Amino acid sequence: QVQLQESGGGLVQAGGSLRLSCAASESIFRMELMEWYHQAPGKQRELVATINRCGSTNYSDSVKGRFIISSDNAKNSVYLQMNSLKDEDTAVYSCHARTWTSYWGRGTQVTVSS
Amino acid sequence: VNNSYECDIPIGAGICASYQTSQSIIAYTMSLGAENSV
Ligand SMILES: *[C@@H]1O[C@H](CO)[C@@H](O)[C@H](O)[C@H]1NC(C)=O
Ligand SMILES: *[C@@H]1O[C@H](CO)[C@@H](O)[C@H](O)[C@H]1NC(C)=O
Repeated sequence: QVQLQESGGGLVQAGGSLRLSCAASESIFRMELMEWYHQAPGKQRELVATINRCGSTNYSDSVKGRFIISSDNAKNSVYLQMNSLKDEDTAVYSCHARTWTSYWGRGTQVTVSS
Repeated sequence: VNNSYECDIPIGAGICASYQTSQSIIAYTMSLGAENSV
């Protein structure tokens, strides 16, 4: 029931790769639209990536070419593969969902060391 | 929402809701109008 639970954050060196595992008990199809948000401490939250039920995908300027979205239709989860991590990715990434009503998860901190 | 506005949609007991730029729909206590003093 916890819904949109996130897992896969923590410490990592610069230029590495990481995987986070926002998963929810609900039907991944009916939810129709899932996003991602990170909030650097003191920095207003910002949208990361988006993907709809149809399949269209959009990323922010600081996102494309580094980490792309993915979601397998076997286990209800959305996959986003961190790659080549840099210092200004240090934030609290959170996955957000919306059926006819809004849904929100606890998010998870991301720390990159250099 | 703590802020008060004019009633857009009436729900009851001094509550009102409207669509604005979290939940797409918000609810708030209705405001009778702008305050004034003479
Ligand atoms: C719903 O779909 C998922 C895969 O997306 C599958 O694992 C699950 O068994 C399906 N449930 C039903 C009731 O069909
Ligand atoms: C603002 O709203 C929160 C919860 O809706 C409430 O706890 C708080 O007292 C409110 N503050 C003011 C100034 O209305």
